Amino acid sequence: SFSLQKSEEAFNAAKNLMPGGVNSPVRAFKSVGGQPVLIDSVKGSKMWDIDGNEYIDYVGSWGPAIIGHADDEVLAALAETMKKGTSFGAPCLLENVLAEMVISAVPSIEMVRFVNSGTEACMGVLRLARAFTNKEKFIKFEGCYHGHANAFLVKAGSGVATLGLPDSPGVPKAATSDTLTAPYNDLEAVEKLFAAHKGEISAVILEPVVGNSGFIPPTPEFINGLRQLTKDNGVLLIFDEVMTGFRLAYGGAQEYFGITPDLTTLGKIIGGGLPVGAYGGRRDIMEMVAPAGPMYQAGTLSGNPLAMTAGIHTLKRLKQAGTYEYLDKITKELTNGILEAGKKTGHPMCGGYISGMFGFFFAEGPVYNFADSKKSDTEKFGRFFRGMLEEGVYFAPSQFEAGFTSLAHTPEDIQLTIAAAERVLSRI
Amino acid sequence: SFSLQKSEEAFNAAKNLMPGGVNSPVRAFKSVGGQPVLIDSVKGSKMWDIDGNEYIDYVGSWGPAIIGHADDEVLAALAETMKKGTSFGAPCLLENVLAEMVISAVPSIEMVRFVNSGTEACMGVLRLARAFTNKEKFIKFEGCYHGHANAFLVKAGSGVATLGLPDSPGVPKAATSDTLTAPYNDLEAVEKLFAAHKGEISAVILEPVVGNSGFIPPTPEFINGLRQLTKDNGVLLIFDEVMTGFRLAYGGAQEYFGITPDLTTLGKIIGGGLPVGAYGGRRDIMEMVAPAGPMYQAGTLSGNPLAMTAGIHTLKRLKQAGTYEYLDKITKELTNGILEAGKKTGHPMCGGYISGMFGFFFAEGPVYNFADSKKSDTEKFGRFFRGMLEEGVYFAPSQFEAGFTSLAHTPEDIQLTIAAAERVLSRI
Ligand SMILES: Cc1ncc(COP(=O)(O)O)c(CN)c1O
Ligand SMILES: Cc1ncc(COP(=O)(O)O)c(CN)c1O
Repeated sequence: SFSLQKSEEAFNAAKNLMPGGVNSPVRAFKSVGGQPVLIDSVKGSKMWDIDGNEYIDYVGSWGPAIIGHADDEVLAALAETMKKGTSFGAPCLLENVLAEMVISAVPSIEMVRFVNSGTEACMGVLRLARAFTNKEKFIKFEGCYHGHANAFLVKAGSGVATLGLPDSPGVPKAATSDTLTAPYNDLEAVEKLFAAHKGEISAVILEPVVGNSGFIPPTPEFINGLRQLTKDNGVLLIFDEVMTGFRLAYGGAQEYFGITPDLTTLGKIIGGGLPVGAYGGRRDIMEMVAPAGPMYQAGTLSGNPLAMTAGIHTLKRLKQAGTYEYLDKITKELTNGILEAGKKTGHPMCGGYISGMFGFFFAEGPVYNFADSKKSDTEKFGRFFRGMLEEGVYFAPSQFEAGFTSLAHTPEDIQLTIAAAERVLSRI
Repeated sequence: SFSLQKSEEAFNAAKNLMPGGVNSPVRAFKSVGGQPVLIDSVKGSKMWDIDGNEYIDYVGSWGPAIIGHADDEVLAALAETMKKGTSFGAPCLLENVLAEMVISAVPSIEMVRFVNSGTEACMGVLRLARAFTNKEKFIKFEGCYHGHANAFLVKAGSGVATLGLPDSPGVPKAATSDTLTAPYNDLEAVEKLFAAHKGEISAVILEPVVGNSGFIPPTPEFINGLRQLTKDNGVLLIFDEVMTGFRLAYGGAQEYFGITPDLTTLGKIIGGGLPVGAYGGRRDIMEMVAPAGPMYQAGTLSGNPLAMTAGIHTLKRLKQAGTYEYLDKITKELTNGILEAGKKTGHPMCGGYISGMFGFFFAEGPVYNFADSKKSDTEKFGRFFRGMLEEGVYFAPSQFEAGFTSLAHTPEDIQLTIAAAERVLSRI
């Protein structure tokens, strides 16, 4: 009897109010049939839509909800804090507290600047790297996402890796002209870029595990190679940990892999469900940021007390013993259970997980890069995704997004999910 | 005795955690003596610091607090909404509600996209204008502020006889090369740019009343001229109403002046004290925004239900009869009271106001542009600012920021503020 009738009505109205009916493109479900699920509420590992359907959720609002949606302690903290005002536009003690917690948690971060989104964090960190090195070019990887600042919106493909051409209309060629690209997991391509642009490269930036082209982890050779190559040449290494931060380990991907970058961006989890980003790193670099130094970046709502409170209480929960070990346990079971279901029902699949982050592809694999991920059978993914909705499971509405587990997911949530997957896979 | 003991200790600690001890440059008080006031709470028109000092606040968290800080109805709405979760990462009904309200309120907006800051809104609107027109250049005015995207960080004087130059390290030369500039209130300079760059200009963007170089209103000739000139040449007119929106009138400066732009950015008031921005305008233009069209912009926390709720209830209050008439009454009295106090005490001053936005300069004036504003006696401003703190009044900690009133400011507040101003002015 599964119905999305109320979502259908409200989304039809939305399309005449907002472009494509949404405030972010993935939300429009275009690759999975075009009927988004409008959300009424979330709690723990569950989401309820406006039709009243319940789902075991593996999106976690794209990463923030690692301790569970609408956590009671976080809500109580927000309720108390808001009595004193939600925005100050001036320093407050909560900013000191969250800053101290982040510096303690994340290996590379000795000093930190809070902003309102991952997009802002990545803008700031790029400007900072360019300012510190007095160099304009940088390297990013095809398939990585660093928000929508113009410099990141660069076209990749045959014959254009060194050209910095725009990947979207409205982005002038000049804006992307200092952006170089290489394939993820291709150290040799990066070596070639270094050789052809001696003295011009400020930084290499990467998602230390790709989550925005599906789940794609780095090979040890690649990620160590980047650390060595950058260090040997006085180039900065930047980890975009907006998604991996506080999710792969308390100290993020840099702790998980034991590789320490020069600068790090954060977001999502550090806002505890409110809009917050950050960039931080080596103190000598961070001292270039205004008003300590000449590099300009500013925000009105940055460091607001609600966001700080939510972040503080989220990190306090995560810092407790056994957190990441629990995520590993349930996510290993989930990932291997889904892949085994695919094997049993005759569908080529591959995938993997680290702590609370996972993904699977309808492809033989292995998947090492963006190009590999494009081998995925997206028609089949769509059938799987829609079938799972009907069975009460909500995965990311795209083959090209990672999935997320939370501390509120139980072993039973996982078992019910695997069972549903087996049923759906047996039918598609 | 006026004591900032606890603020001094906490700010010293902050300087070892965040660059310059702050999350936005103006907060460090560098132009007014360097000892920021750390905030404990805000309510109505008042702020209390961590040392227990009370102030009548004319900053309003830089614009969001137009109905008063910590409004009971807004807080009650947040308390109810948060029970259902603070972030969904997917569409919800509250997004439809705020979108409808914004479309109704703002003349130019037929379709709207929500984002997490004014910086993001201005990035998006510029990319959109460039995409729609298929042209790369745009015009910005000296003294206007549109957030910190690279294209806007252009050095004073550049972008006229030489390509736009970086105003900050870390901004590549190429990034500002498509930015043209002119003095505010200089229509002739804009006409010259149009004639010199035929087929190359996407848009003119401006604060329709400047608030980021002090308070500087447009002359009728300038703003009327811009609307006709853009129309005549197929160039988009963009109003950055992040600060003026919902403050000069329910429909912002465009309503107040009766001049309808093609695109508008919003922020601040629209989030009711939470991080929210938006860009919107003519439907045919907005249909280019992904996923309706090819122009890329995205955001994880965009349209989150907490921020939507806060905006909805803030706008609901503003829509009540008498709002802007009240703001006009108290702000006229405030502004003229301060200017009269300056005259009586022998200090050259000039200033002005519209509705809930005002400013004064320690300069003879009149001030028509950025260059004029820079004739201000900033040493005297600092003395005035610090003296007023001790009298229990908190103005913006800069000569180059506008001031803000709210529905919670009362004739009592205004009377007390003017009396304090005369006491301080008679002594500095
Ligand atoms: C790795 C990465 N970087 C940056 C961003 C941008 O963050 P936001 O959406 O908050 O702007 C995201 C969110 N998609 C992300 O996952
Ligand atoms: C006119 C204008 N435009 C854009 C911005 C940038 O907004 P945010 O600080 O939210 O990024 C500001 C700061 N209030 C502003 O005043």
